[PDB]
Amino acid sequence: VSPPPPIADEPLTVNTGIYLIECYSLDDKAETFKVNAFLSLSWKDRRLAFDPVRSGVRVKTYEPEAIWIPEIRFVNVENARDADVVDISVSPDGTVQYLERFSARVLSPLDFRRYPFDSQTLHIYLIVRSVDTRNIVLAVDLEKVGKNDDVFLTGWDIESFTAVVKPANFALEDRLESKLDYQLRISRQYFSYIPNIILPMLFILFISWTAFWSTSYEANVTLVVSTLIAHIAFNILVETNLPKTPYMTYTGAIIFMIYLFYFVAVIEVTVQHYLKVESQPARAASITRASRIAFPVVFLLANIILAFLFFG
Amino acid sequence: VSPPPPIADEPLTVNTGIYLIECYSLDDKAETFKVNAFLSLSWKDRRLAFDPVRSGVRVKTYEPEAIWIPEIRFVNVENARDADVVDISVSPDGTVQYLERFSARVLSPLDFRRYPFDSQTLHIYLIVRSVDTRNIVLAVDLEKVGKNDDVFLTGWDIESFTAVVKPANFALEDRLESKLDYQLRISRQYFSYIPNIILPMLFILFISWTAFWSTSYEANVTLVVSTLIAHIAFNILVETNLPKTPYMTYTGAIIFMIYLFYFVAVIEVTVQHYLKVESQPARAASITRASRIAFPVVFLLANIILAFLFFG
Amino acid sequence: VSPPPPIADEPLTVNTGIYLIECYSLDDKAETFKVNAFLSLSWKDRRLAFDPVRSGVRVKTYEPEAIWIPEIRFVNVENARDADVVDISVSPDGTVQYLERFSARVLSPLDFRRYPFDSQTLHIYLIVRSVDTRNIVLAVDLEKVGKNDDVFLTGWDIESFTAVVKPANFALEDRLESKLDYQLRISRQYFSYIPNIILPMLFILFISWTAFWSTSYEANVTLVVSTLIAHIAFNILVETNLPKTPYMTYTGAIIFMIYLFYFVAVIEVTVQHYLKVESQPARAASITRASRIAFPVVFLLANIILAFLFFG
Amino acid sequence: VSPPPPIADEPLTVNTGIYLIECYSLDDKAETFKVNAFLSLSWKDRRLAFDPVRSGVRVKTYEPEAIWIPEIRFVNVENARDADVVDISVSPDGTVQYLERFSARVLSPLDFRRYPFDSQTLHIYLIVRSVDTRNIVLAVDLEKVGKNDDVFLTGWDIESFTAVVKPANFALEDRLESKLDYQLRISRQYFSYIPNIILPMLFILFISWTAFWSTSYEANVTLVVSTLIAHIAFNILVETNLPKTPYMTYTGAIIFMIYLFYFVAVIEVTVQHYLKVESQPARAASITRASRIAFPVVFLLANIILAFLFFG
Amino acid sequence: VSPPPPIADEPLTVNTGIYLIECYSLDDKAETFKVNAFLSLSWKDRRLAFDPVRSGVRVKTYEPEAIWIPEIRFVNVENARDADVVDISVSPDGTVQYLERFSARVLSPLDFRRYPFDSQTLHIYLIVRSVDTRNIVLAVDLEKVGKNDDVFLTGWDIESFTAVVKPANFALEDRLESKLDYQLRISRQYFSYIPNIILPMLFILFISWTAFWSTSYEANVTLVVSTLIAHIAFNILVETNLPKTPYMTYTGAIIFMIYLFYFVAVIEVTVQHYLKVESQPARAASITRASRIAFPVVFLLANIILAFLFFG
Repeated sequence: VSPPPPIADEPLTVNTGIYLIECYSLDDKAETFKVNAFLSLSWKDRRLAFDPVRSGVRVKTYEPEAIWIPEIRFVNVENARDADVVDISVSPDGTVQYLERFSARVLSPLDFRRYPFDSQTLHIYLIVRSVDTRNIVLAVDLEKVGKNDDVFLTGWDIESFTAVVKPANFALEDRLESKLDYQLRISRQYFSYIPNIILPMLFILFISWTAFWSTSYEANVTLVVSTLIAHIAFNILVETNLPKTPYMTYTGAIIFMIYLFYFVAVIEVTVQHYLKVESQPARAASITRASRIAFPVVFLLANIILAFLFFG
Repeated sequence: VSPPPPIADEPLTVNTGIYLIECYSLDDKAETFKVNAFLSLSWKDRRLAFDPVRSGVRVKTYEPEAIWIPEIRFVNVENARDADVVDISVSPDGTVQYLERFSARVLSPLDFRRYPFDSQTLHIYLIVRSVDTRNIVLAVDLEKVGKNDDVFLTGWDIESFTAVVKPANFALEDRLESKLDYQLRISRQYFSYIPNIILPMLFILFISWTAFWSTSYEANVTLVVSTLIAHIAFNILVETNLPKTPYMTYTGAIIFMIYLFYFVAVIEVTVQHYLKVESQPARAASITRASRIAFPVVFLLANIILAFLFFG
Repeated sequence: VSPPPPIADEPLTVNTGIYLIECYSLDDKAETFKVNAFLSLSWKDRRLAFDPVRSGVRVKTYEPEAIWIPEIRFVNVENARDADVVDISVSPDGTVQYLERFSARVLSPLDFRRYPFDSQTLHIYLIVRSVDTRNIVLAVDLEKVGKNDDVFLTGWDIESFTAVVKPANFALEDRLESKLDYQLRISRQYFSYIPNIILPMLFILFISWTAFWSTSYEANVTLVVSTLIAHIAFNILVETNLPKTPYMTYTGAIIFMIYLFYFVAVIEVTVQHYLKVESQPARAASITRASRIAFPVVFLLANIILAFLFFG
Repeated sequence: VSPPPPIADEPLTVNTGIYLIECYSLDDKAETFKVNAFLSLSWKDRRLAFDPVRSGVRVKTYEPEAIWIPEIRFVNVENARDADVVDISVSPDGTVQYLERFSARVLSPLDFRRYPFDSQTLHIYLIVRSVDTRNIVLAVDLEKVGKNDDVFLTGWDIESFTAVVKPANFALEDRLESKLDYQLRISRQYFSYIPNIILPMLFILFISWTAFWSTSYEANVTLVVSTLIAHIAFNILVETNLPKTPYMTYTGAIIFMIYLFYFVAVIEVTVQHYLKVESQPARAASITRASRIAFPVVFLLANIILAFLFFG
Repeated sequence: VSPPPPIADEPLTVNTGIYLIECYSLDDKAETFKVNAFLSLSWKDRRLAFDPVRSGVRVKTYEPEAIWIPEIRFVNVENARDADVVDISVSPDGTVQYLERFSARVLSPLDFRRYPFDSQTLHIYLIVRSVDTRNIVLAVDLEKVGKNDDVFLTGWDIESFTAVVKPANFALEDRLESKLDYQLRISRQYFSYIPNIILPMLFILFISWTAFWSTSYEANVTLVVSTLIAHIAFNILVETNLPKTPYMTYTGAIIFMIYLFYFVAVIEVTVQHYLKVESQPARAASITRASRIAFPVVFLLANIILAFLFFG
């Protein structure tokens, strides 16, 4: 088949719409995610009507090798999509309707700062090949684009799914400047993360801090060092689900602060024991009474400062 | 070949039946599972008989490129199934029998709350393409649908395998409203999970609780903190088989409760030691006698409350 | 080409033989294993001789698209095998010889109870398609079936490789009842498992038991709890190679027994310390003298009972 | 189609240009990396003009099966690239422009010494097949080669992207000596590595060193050995992201030095305790006062020597 | 096309040569390795010259579908190789030159005893299909076979790359007895393994042995048991890179010996404490003085015996 011939130099407008079905496999190390969805195409096909007789008002059904199907390519994909044509129904007026299912892998960038309370935005880009009959300009219709409201992407909630028109902005472009940008906004559910991670760390830190009400040097050493070992083990456990991040993060800053606090506690215990051995009990008592109030207040202030710095 | 022509506007009814062979690879992180099974198709083929002579009562054998094979697509799959035609035998009356083997990947949602005692339900959806001769409506026959009763899906037991008819409920539909829903019910075998997980945790918790019959502060500290380290290590071991779950779970609630109990035990030991140092032995003795009864009763009540909350 | 026409209603007998080459990748979580082997086919081809002249006694060489190659399908495979025809030589008498190499994935069930001393049996099923000329019945010849005696499946030893005839036993069958069952028996080499796993656990348990010859409560607590931590760490190390098993196992029973023994030892130490504090040294001495003989004998008896229960 | 015939024995010069789009999946164990990019081809096509009429100054659009597309193969790839032709536009003058998108896997060597502060250089090699019309020599144009400046390769920064001409230097070559070498320079961002790895190790080492201000043998033993256990656990945590390296590395040297320092500290503590037991307190006091200054200075000098050795 | 006809019953000799390019992905669990290399073919093609005119001394260039390309199959591969023809140049004399690039997966057996100082030998087998014109016998030429001397297989060094002729030795053979065996010898670089594994284990063992110069039972117990825990953790760390080996190994024997030494040290400490409690200090002093010399000498002798046993 051949593309429709021009009529009055009117640009060929193709209305594109993506209907989401399933979103899954949000890989973080590879920064990829697999998507399975539909695709709706509807282009003007005047001067090439298919039996427009009023007595033949029945919807015309055709095959892929019957008329010119426009060629649309995805930019940020690893390979060509698996096209699965479902139905091709065209009204006798001339408007063609096309539906298919595809499952491709999309390359989109992900930022994991503000990890426990982050929001992501996925992008899908579409490019239509040029033709020798008349330039084709992509248009977005708000009726076909949408989602089934049953996306099984666990751990995230979908806020919106829109599409706009943007220039190609490619150094190798010649005439194509009508790419499409589909934006999907998701938000992470952070309810379980608090009891899963934050509270046990605070409990271990408080258990370590309980050494300021004691005097036995051996008991204090055992408490502090064993709590440090427990903290290291819990960090090893936490690192299993956390993705590899080659930049600073809120959780990493918190962990570093906890390490610093453990070091300061060790120093304080050593100083207290040294003073007690050197037989200056008044200074040791004053230091150990001051630390009980000094540590929690400084910890809270540092946490507030870090939260303000990382969340505006 | 071409689809059979209409006769008296009677809708073409296709009887579909899936015969399970092997179910395996129940991936939880991807929320997928691979299935290998048969597929039986039988559609009315009147006015296109194949030598209906009584002397030719022998069963007719044909090839895939001999007659019109109906096109059936799966909705919740990553890609097209691997069709492997086994036999195509049609009686001289006109009824056609079709059998094939396929191995596709199915996308079905899985809930892991009530994890150790959960029950899952897998869904498979079928859609038949429309044709220009007469609308095709899917029908389910109870004879062909079934299982070999030798499914090697370890860790689960199959209760039933039924199929019903449901509307398409798609925003892009035009006339298709005859999707099929195959429901597979499975139940997890929880016998080994008790000795594998629950009992060692209780043993470690009781070992930690054995510190209420002692008076040595160093011994109590060693017991409690080392049992905390052992609990963390056992949690790390348990997390290997548990799937990633971005929501609350019964096991997670139990683990959080155990952490809270460890923290409370540390606080109680510290208070007892502080009282003994401050030379008020009566209060310390009363507290340490009360705790022996207080801890197990509160633990049992909390476990009962959690079980009632998570299991209706 | 076309299948040979019938002569005197004699069923077409096809002699099948599988020659193993390489067996590898015995996946346990997926319960699969990849096999690379040969395949020998020899069927009667009378009335379709290929130059049976005595002066042309030279062996005839043909291509896959020269004569009718029988179609054989594997039942317990994920997808169609990769057929690689090596040679097709047919004698002038009429007997055809066919050889090819394939590498498919086989789905076979594996039982891991009696794990360290278990024996497995792999099954491969073959089905021949029916034809419209004369029913084909599969036959097994003992000359072509065999192995190269150089199977590189490490950790296992091959005992036998036989094949028998069994009914199809399928609910969807029509006339096919001549499936083939190839049985491969393997045995696990358990020599290294003893020094790799069993002996260190016994050493740690004995180190824990060395606390019955001491009196220091702090030393006994340290010994027992630190040995418990070491046991947990060693269990974590062991779990790396052990496959996921959703049912009871000999090793799991042994580990549970070890946990129970640790708990009993903790209870005994606590009771001894409580008696010593309450100033009844005779009873404590009697208990600590009795335990030294009680623990090893009970451990040995329990191990004997478990071995008898799990090994008939 | 056929390649253009020669005119005046002038070698056919093909201008090649690669436009990067996405670089990702820098696998270290396999020493591979996947690249998705464009490819620009422009070759002289005189004597085969495509309607050079001035009134037909419109850009000519063709298909892959319209003219001779030069064949270019990649040397260091696992398999053939996935060619995805985007547009083929040729001016009426005779110059042809070709654009396509490919996603292949490149085999390039990676050196991980100087790991935290290393710089890598990736290579891509191109070879053009010989033809029977006239020898083809590859040329590099500086306009088409480039990058989109939006490479999402996290953890690295791109410095330059150039290309040069080099001899084939193959033992099997006959006449081809015009391979192309595309060099991509990247640098690792080392900011987060310092707080993620280096500082906690120093904190643990200092905590271990705090035992020189004490006299309790049990407390010193507990401190040193528990810090050794914590160091081993932290090394286990660090090894998760570090790639497998079968040669010496800066981090490995640092870890070995830390182990040696722990051993020396254990020896010093044992010697001090032995002297105190043997009742020579002056020597023990002198040794424990000297060690406080000896250890940090030696550690700093050793670190400086290692840094100078590994960084010129 | 058709194979060349026979001339004087002279066997067709094909000179084969493999030129290595990249060797990588030496998987140990699967016992496989991927290889990317060239392949040179040169067979006698007399009586089918391609314009042998002296004025046409120019090298003839052809396509794969121009002449008979001999069929060569690999025996120990999972699937057919990815053939990528580079150039087909034939001199007017009659000798044909063929070059291509392939990337297949090879199944070769690997022995990991003597692991840290082992040497491997990889094998590649080639089989040529028989033809009905004249028997083909494979020959090896020493000029085309070779390597680029730039193999990026890290951790190994290539010593030689030769090829010989061997009989097929297959039970299903008919006339083919001319298989080719390509042997690749590699040696592991063991420099980094010593500081990465061996020395920390010796340091931990010596730290454990430092308990023979002390008398505090609690300190000795803490030292020995905590060093045992550290040894278990280090073994867990080591097991990450070590491949799964279902047979005895030098490293496994060393680890078992270390466990036995830890057990003996625990027994000695317990005996010394029991004697001191029973008030026989002379015997305890004699035992603890003897052990200091007994342990290192026995350890060295056992290591020497193990090395002699495992290395001839």
